[PDB]
Amino acid sequence: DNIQGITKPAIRRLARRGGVKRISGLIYEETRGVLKVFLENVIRDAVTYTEHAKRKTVTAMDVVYALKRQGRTLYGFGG
Amino acid sequence: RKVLRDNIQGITKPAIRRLARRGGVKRISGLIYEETRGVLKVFLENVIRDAVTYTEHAKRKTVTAMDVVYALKRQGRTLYGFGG
Amino acid sequence: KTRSSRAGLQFPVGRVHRLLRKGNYAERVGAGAPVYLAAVLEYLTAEILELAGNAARDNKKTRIIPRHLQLAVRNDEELNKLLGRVTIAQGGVLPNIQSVLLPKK
Amino acid sequence: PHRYRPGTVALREIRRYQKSTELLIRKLPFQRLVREIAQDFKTDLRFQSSAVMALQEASEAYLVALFEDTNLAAIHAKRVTIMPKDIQLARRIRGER
Amino acid sequence: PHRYRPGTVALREIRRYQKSTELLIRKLPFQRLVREIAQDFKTDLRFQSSAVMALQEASEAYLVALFEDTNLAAIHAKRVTIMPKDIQLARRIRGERA
Amino acid sequence: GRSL
Amino acid sequence: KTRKESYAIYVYKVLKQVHPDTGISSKAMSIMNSFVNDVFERIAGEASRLAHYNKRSTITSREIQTAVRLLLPGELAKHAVSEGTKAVTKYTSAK
DNA sequence: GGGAGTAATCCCCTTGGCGGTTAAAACGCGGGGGACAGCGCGTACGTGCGTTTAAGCGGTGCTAGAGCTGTCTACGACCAATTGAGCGGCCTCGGCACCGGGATTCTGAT
DNA sequence: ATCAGAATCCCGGTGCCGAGGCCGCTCAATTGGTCGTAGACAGCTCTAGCACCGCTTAAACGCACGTACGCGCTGTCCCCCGCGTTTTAACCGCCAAGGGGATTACTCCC
Repeated sequence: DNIQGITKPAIRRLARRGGVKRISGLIYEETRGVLKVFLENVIRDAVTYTEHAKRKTVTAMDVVYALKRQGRTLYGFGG
Repeated sequence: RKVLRDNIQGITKPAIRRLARRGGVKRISGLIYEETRGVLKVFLENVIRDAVTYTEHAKRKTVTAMDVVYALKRQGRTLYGFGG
Repeated sequence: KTRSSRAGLQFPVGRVHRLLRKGNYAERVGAGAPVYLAAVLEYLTAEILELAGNAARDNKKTRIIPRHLQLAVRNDEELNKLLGRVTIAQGGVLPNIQSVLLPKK
Repeated sequence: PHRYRPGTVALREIRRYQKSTELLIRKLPFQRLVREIAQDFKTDLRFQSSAVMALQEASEAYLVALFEDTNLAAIHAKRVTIMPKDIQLARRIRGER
Repeated sequence: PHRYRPGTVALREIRRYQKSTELLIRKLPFQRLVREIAQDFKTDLRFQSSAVMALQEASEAYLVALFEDTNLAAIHAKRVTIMPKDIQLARRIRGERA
Repeated sequence: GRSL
Repeated sequence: KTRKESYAIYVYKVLKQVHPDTGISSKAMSIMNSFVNDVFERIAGEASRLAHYNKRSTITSREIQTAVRLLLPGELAKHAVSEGTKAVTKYTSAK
């Protein structure tokens, strides 16, 4: 599964940026699950805007309007 | 035609306990009481400031239930039945 | 001539007025509304760019980059409260280690 | 005669006040607090009776919800007693200032 | 031989990755994940590269923020080590899990 | 203070 | 090519007031353009509701001023209201 | 009376494959120190109840002001003609990115 | 305390490709005008919010008691870190090609 492409050291680096000094070995499967649930919710919205435009290509603006609807505004991608 | 002070102490210790008990709190350290008063006062300050702003914009002198509902809606803490 | 030059603003009063109309925010838009809103957007722009310019100087840079915008926003109390739900691309995070984690010896 | 041990009626109170929907703060003390706060924002305001009740319903709902999050923080510390650091954690993790 | 004590390099990693702004997940693994998830919603969707980059910025910003709350939840339990219960508490108090 |  | 408008030139004009020797990257410029668009939508969207709640058809500068005091915190609102009031004062004083 | 369904066209961009390299990931290993289970105690929380406070009820008075209706006109929407501000594109060069060298400052063992 | 080792930092040299300036053109700001209705505002009225009294007793308070749980310390076990080695595939420069985003016209429906 492609979720396993979110490798352990990558999750550790995110935790290091998050200021985490010591990481239990169970955190990795938790973080994959949380990320997968997060992406599913945002992509569902972005696909909705894409289908409402009857487009086949999901655009960056479809994602920004998803993230803003999710209450999670992102600056820098033209929205 | 009056000025008010220290009314935050009117939020009694057993009243705070009752709210905590409804919140499922089994046991309450006595430092919670002054902490909860501060938290409540901050919450009320934010809501009332907005409700007064809505009241002043409407040029009213009476703060209405609608001004409170809108002030709460601004927080995402929308309160139902009082109107919309 | 143009309303921005009448208002003493850099920001485009006429374009703000156009956007207020076409956004359908109300059935009509009063002539003072775009002048006031342009002045507010100009102020907030100046407020961030002032702080980001200082953050750039602290990094010896001459060009503001998203690092400096994130530093400017998150180090400023009101701007962090205004942008609390905003994520800035390539911004990073503030340097912050919880004191219990430091190697006390 | 009978004499409860500490924390035995706390469960009875937790049941009673969850089942009871009634407002738990005394109405008139809260009303004076609201007016005291409002007096900073505008002198000689008036409040509709329903407006003060709206504020109290929201305030009790807010505090009850925060005490639930506070209780989780205490349980996470493996404590029964809630403490100010538990409120401060709950507020911080909510992102309140 | 020379050897750093446990946690000495973790602190250097914290300092390093809080200085930098680079995206910490590798792009191709994340992109294949995005396509895998998207394929459940509509067959043969296409993505602008800026859309995948936008999803990555949002995902890393979200996870970094969650780890900060997780770190506080661990420290609150007097622990140094973050654990699933710390993530679950953070998620619960955030209201992401009802 | 603040700008402007 | 299709034409896309943005705030880029005005942010740059303001930048050359606050820090004449400083520049801005196109990514940072994209963020600043996003910021202005977002804050515009908040104030206009609030002022719309303030108009609607008063059953009034017009968004005036008074609707903007209350929306600014509702949205912006602390001193940032106070300064913003000061700049907005000065601008409208100067504008209405123009010939 | 103009929104938008839609059909035909361009060519940007997106997917996809491949070959080199080598940065990053996967794995094993040793052991430091962290998690956490026990236990002890003392302080501070809960339950009791006699005393005190003032919240609540009801009643009554009044007048501030919310709300409603009528009239006017200042204001903003629509319009046509005019203009230059703002855009796309082209180009230039120096700020930033990188290498590499030496300085020095942290780390921890002796 | 002192020292050796690793790491990070500061500094100088090279260079490239992104930011700033300039151009020119086109479409959107704006100028001047008419129109007509939003709302300013003035006047009325009668709701309900504020004030006060005063009686009742629900709730708050304070002081005693004791016991339960906060947390301080300690011991042990095993989980994570650091890092040396092997393996993987991320990256990216290139190239292929064709889907469909976007733009046009045509027209008929609401």
